[PDB]
Amino acid sequence: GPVPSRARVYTDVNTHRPSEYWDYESHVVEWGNQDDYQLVRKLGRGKYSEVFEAINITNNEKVVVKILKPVKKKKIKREIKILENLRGGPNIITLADIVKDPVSRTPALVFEHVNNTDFKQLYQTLTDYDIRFYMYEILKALDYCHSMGIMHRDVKPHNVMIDHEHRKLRLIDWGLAEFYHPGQEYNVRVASRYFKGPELLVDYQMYDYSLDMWSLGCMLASMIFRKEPFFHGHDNYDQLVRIAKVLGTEDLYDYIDKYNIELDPRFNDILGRHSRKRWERFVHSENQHLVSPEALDFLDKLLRYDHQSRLTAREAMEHPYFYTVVK
Amino acid sequence: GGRLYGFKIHGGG
Ligand SMILES: *Cn1cc(-c2cc(C(=O)O)cc(-c3cn(C*)nn3)c2)nn1
Repeated sequence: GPVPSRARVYTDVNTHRPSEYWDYESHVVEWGNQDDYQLVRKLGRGKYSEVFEAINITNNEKVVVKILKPVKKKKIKREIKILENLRGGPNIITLADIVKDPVSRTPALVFEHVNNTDFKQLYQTLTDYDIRFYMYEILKALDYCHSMGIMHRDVKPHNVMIDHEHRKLRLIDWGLAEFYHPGQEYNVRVASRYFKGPELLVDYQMYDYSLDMWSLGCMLASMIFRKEPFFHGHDNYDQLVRIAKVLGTEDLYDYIDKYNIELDPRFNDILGRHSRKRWERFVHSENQHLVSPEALDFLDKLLRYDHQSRLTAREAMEHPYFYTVVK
Repeated sequence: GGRLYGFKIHGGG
């Protein structure tokens, strides 16, 4: 079978915590008054959520309502529990209330308002200094949620909300988030295709927090090189081929060998043979102002097949890339 | 009935 693995850091946070903390199935939800909130305008839609800009009429404060769908139920408790556990953490979206429609029974989460600005929208104009600043702010959120025994599992530009005039950032959408229990074989059908780590792609189920660090490296690559997305696969299979064409097949097969991974037969004829392409090869006139030898060293330390070899969120925070961020 | 998912629609401060 595959070689076992444990997160290098924050391994036993859930192990030494009482079941009330991580046992979301047992969480009794405290429902608020739905009559306090009124819809202002449509903010977006997903495959299980409808997001709106709203107003609390009791104080006239702006809020964001996320109406949950019945497609994926009993997964509403995991999200609610994770938001309440992370409440107050640096750059973590604030769950302000939980409400339910008395007739349709459809639940809705009421969040603190943040400017409806995704990271994607800003990167096109961000300078080297703001890429470093916001990347550090994302790392504060990831170190916090990992320290609290939680993997986000959906790190992507869409899940980062920024109010640039206040240089204020929030990590949102905790709908795919999960509690880290060392030894757990998790479902690999998580994250978004372009941000899935090699572990998901080879069906290595005993992954951990380091999955989020791969997704973060994917975002950094996209930002410093102006290539959206950085790894553009046509499916989960081709996604690993796209990674292989950059990191190289040698290190992929060393990874599979190390963890005794049973590689799907489809990969034998599509993976092929590819040498490692140096990070500098992605540098050109339009993006050279966003690249530095520190940015490259840092990127190289995130985008690694072996989940155990990637920097932890706290180790990333200490990298020379962040020396220019003046606290 | 002009309520969306139980929420009334706001118009204007
Ligand atoms: C029952 N019901 C109410 C509404 C509705 C629709 C709109 C719209 O713009 O389409 C707007 C409003 C509204 C705006 N304000 C200030 N108060 N109500 C209400 N549709 N069906």
